[PDB]
Amino acid sequence: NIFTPIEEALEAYKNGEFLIVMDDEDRENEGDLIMAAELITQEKMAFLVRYSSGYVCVPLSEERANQLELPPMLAGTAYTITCDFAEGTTTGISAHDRALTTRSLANPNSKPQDFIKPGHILPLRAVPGLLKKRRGHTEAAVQLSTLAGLQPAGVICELVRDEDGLMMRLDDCIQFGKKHGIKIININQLVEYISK
Amino acid sequence: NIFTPIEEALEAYKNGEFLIVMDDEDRENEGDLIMAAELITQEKMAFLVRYSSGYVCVPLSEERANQLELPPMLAGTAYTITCDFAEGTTTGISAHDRALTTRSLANPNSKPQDFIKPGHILPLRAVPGLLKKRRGHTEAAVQLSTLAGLQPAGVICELVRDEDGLMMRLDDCIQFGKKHGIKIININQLVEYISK
Repeated sequence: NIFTPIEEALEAYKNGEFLIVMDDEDRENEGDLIMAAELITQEKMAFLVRYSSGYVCVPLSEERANQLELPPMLAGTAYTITCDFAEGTTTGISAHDRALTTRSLANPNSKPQDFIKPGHILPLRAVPGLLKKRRGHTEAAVQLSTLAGLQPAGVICELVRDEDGLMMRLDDCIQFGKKHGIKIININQLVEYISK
Repeated sequence: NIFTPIEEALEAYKNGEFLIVMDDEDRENEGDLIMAAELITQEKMAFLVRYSSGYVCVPLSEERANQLELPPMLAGTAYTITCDFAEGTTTGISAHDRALTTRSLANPNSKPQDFIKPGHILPLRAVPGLLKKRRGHTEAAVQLSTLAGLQPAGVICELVRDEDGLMMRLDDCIQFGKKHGIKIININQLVEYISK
């Protein structure tokens, strides 16, 4: 009565909707908004920023980050050097620009030279094996995209309360989901699905 | 009747108030919130994140950044490797943690090993000579703190509209300033003060 069945959630994700993702069923878990990187529009990015910490990250597989030449920032942490898609952006931080950069990181035709580093988007490297190897939200994002038949790339950010800036716990996430019509799932629930 | 005189603005800044900073008087400029890094509280950081892009940066002098061992992210906005103050933080992204990290970057007693890298705060390296060398908002932040007799460190973020996520131009900044009782100034105005 709280979490959406994985198959229904994947269809929403495939259709470009956000999903509120918790670690498991615990009431104290803090929720993050996650959606397909290739489908995030200017409006959807504006929505993500409006209700989150604004530290917008783009989970990518290690293989993809390597192809785009996005090495770890230091030669859930595991950050790579930041970046902005060159053509089509100006300040890089605008909703339009961050959305464009995010979609570009997912686009198979994108090339390393297409990006400016540093930038305003924080790509994240998901470990091989995804959720079966590490139950991080980074792995969850790439796992969702993969299950949805999309490019192995997602975009995420922490939900925050407008009243005091505190991260949204389960109760507040449930409220947020009903108000905005966003389905909620948890990683434990997702791991069980992919495992059996 | 729009921009506050620099001396009055400095007193507000000195008292821990935010300042809305524009490049010059042009109505098309986008405004950023800037305040002293050492005075940013949990509440003020929550406020900053609530009305901004959330890509919160912490301008520091190149000399201070070197002392804290925060080298440029890559070897233009001079981003350093990101960081989180270790003791007292958990997720690093919370308003409490980001404010603590920001105050710590300003604290002259802080040491290189006190921070974890990468992190959730984006330090920026202000060029020597500040606004007399480069008119960036980074230099402006450090210049404001210096003129206020505070540590050469500031914290900034871009104001964004709640309706569509577009950055606030002058008109919206004036409305924002009056609604929250925040003074507005511009760089050209500041350079003139420090000159002559």
